Amino acid sequence: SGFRKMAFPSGKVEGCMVQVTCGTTTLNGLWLDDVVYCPRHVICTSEDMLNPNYEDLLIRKSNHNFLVQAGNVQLRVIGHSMQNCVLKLKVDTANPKTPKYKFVRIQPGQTFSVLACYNGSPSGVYQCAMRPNFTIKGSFLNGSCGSVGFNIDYDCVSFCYMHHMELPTGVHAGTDLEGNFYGPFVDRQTAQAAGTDTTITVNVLAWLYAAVINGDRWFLNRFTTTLNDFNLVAMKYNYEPLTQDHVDILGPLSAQTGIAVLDMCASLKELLQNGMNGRTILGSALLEDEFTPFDVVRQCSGVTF
Amino acid sequence: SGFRKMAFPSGKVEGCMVQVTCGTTTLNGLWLDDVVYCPRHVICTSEDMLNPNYEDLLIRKSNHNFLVQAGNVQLRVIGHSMQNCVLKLKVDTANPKTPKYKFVRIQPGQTFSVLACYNGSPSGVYQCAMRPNFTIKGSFLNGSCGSVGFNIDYDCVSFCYMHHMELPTGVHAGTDLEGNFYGPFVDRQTAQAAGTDTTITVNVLAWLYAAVINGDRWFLNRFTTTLNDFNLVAMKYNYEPLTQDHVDILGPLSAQTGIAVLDMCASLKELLQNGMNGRTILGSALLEDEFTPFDVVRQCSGV
Ligand SMILES: *[C@@](O)(CO)[C@H](C[C@@H]1CCNC1=O)NC(=O)[C@H](CC(C)C)NC(=O)c1cc2c(OC)cccc2[nH]1
Ligand SMILES: *[C@@](O)(CO)[C@H](C[C@@H]1CCNC1=O)NC(=O)[C@H](CC(C)C)NC(=O)c1cc2c(OC)cccc2[nH]1
Repeated sequence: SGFRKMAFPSGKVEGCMVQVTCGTTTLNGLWLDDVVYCPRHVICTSEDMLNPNYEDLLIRKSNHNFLVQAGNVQLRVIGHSMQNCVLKLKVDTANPKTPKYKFVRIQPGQTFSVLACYNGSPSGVYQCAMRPNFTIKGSFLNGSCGSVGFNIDYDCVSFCYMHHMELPTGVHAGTDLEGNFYGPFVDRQTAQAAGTDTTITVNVLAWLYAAVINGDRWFLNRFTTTLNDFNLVAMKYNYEPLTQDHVDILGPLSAQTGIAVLDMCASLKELLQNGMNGRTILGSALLEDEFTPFDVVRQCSGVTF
Repeated sequence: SGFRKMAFPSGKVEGCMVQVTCGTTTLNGLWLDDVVYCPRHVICTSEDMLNPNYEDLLIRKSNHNFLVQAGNVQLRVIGHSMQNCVLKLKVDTANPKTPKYKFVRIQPGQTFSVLACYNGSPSGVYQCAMRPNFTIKGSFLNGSCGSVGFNIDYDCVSFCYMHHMELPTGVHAGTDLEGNFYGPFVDRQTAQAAGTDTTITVNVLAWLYAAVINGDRWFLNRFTTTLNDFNLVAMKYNYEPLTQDHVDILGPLSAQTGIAVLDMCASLKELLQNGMNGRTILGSALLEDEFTPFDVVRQCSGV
């Protein structure tokens, strides 16, 4: 028993982290097969990052201008190309520790493990959830760019995040492994503000299913609702609307408890309108929204990779 | 910026996790050099676990009674010994992934990373704290025994915990790598209660400093308190006493924020007496006590 924020075992990703340096600018890169992926602003000087023209700045660079190191061992760069905001550097060595992997673009509310790295050395791992405003409430210091977020199913690692930016509010923004930013942010040295955030409804519902599984079910009422009616009410409380995919991924938890998805939506709707009334759920008076239905099943069922 | 429950990278430990089976009892083992460490109750049947005379059950076991599997390869046990509640299985093959390691016993209030495993396969990693009553609030299911907790310094893994049991209240208990339990627990199949838990005061203060470093200051106040007057109120709320060593350890966080430790103590006193209302600190509605001063320093230095 017990419910904690659980990250994936990071060994498969640790063996792929390297350091990329251009001049004095250094950050982290991801070494898969014979290609190293990293943020493209590594080619920028400190003054360049204010208003960079990555097309013009990359024209002046050659393969021999890139320092890629696995620890202290240099990997000779034999080719370079740019894809959106990520740099792809071909190296002369195929990473023997390359795991079965895939590049995926996650949705808001989806969670992933972040392997915080500095100078190509992994330092920590923790769970993050993509907020509806396309930010993540992470923990990043100087030199953390290049750090990746990932999910692991069976023996396959699904990379979904590469770190780029810290907003003035202390939250963080990045791209997928194809260089496309999550949200409307750009890789420039400017103060960028994110939209107003909302609560991840599908994850709150998953957290309620988790409580029911553990015998905590006072909040179950005899009401039901339509998906459209619930979505309209939920937005009034700064809650995200549910998609068809959200209803589907809640299927297993619904079948395990015998509580239909729309019935639990009606239960959640009551909690939003009348409040919690001095009671708690799973020991907390706050509704938790950073546990996905998979996170609840994976933790309540001990799945392995 | 930002502050999160952060664990060490588990790669160095993943390369040491194996599966140990004896009869129909299966759990996790830790493979270091040519030795496999696992909880000794693996030699017990379901009926043996009720009242096990481990010295008796062990002498009746043979090397071939232990099935050790490392991935898809079976390791041959060429020797077996017992150190307290930890079984030591000597194998004929040395683990090539064995990192630089040490076995240490953690103190209450200290944190460590847990690599939860099932059937010898790593499943998840998270950070725990050794509660003053020598329990931990983890996430363990059936088959989690054998899972270890650890810290990493440079390239050295310091193993400090191996999981054994879950109390009726939902918290968990285990031993160090020498087989000695943390707390007054025994590896028998009985419902066991822990001592009254207290709050790790030095950790709460460090976490309040992390909140100030990240822009949370609503709980601060202009008042100050003496160390003894703070401890009087703290003990009243089942908080652990704050020593001068704790005050010294919080020094770096005090210098970075410019808030004296005894000033933060006055803030915590007000929080304990008045509560938090509906407000939150670092997204939490409760006072967090599982972050050590060094945990805060590592994440908020230079911010
Ligand atoms: C990477 O390590 C850079 O390689 C670094 C990561 C942040 C540093 C501190 N914590 C982090 O997560 N990223 C940056 O410094 C980026 C560089 C961009 C992508 C070119 N810049 C920011 O994150 C940034 C710039 C500014 C700013 O300007 C002016 C004003 C306010 C906030 C801000 N954040
Ligand atoms: C191991 O996986 C067993 O190898 C298991 C880990 C717990 C299982 C559930 N969640 C866990 O962390 N440990 C146990 O099952 C141990 C067995 C040995 C002999 C210590 N037992 C318990 O944890 C346990 C037994 C009892 C009990 O009896 C009667 C009554 C109430 C609680 C309880 N916990």
